[PDB]
Amino acid sequence: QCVNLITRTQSYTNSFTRGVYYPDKVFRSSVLHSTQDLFLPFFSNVTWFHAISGTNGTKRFDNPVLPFNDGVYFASTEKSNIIRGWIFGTTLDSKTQSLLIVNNATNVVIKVCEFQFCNDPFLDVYYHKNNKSWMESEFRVYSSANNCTFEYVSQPFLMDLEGKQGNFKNLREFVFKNIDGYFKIYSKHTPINLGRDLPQGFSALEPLVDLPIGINITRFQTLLALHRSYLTPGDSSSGWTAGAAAYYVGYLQPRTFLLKYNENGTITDAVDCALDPLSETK
Amino acid sequence: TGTGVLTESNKKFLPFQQFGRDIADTTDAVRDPQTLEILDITPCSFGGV
Ligand SMILES: *[C@@H]1O[C@H](CO)[C@@H](O)[C@H](O)[C@H]1NC(C)=O
Ligand SMILES: *[C@@H]1O[C@H](CO)[C@@H](O)[C@H](O)[C@H]1NC(C)=O
Repeated sequence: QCVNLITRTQSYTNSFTRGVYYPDKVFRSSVLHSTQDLFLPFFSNVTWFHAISGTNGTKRFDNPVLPFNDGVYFASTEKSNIIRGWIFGTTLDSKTQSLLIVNNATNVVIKVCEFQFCNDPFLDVYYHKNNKSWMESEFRVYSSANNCTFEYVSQPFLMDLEGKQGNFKNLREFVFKNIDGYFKIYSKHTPINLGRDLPQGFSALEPLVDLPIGINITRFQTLLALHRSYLTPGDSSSGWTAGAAAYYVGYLQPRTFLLKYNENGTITDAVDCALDPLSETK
Repeated sequence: TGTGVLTESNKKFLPFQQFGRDIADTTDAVRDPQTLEILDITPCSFGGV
């Protein structure tokens, strides 16, 4: 059965200077190299999808599937107990290949398959005392799966910290893009202090993986997991508990940047060109 | 591919990074492909006569 559980509320914030990655797997030391590639423009709009999860009162769907456009910059503040991946596709049905990303507590599973499911993806996890480890069922949550073609497994992308400070630290800055047959996904995990949203400063996004697929994507969505205390009952309001499943979204556009590398070759700075007259001058 | 002198390097390498570079597009360093070591490519001593 298809059910919705997220109280998706769309507020607006500024993009500031977050989401610029390393253009290619090439090192440079102490150079002011300048690039031209899809990136999140500075001081842009971020649709803060502030929300409360674990709510049975939102049974009707209220979260539209966000567009993919020319690159999506993503950030979150939730552990693997809340958010567990991203969904990409063109029609998000069994007619076109759908990319489903699941981030297990011990591994990462990426599957491209003709998944048939509704517009409310979720994963309900609970360690019942009968076995202390219960496995989810694809047939229950998802309607169908046909002609699965690509499967990839790796280590956890979310080295989540149990502490609340670490819980806020988990800024999984995952730029997703499809260029030259390449689904490039970068990574970041800042130990930055807790706040409300994207703080100041800059930190480049190192390549998490470069899948050799790079197919066009139209709709992008956030796959979240049902947060539970491993002791609450099942299908009840006293089961899935309320919690803030906040996740932000950006949008990449074609843009030229002036990078700046430190001694280690990390991109320690990036500036835009078409931002302002000073940016064009620089 | 190149010709030069492979010398030990005192420069730290970011683990993500593969091979060195200089401002004038020159490969002035290279991580050893067999094991994680950084080797500076010193130009051969050619001057003139
Ligand atoms: C196999 O993949 C194709 C996509 O090229 C899809 O149209 C088809 O439904 C899948 N299944 C079978 C049995 O062909
Ligand atoms: C970066 O380089 C500086 C100086 O070369 C050094 O002090 C610092 O420890 C390096 N950082 C990393 C992460 O390698």
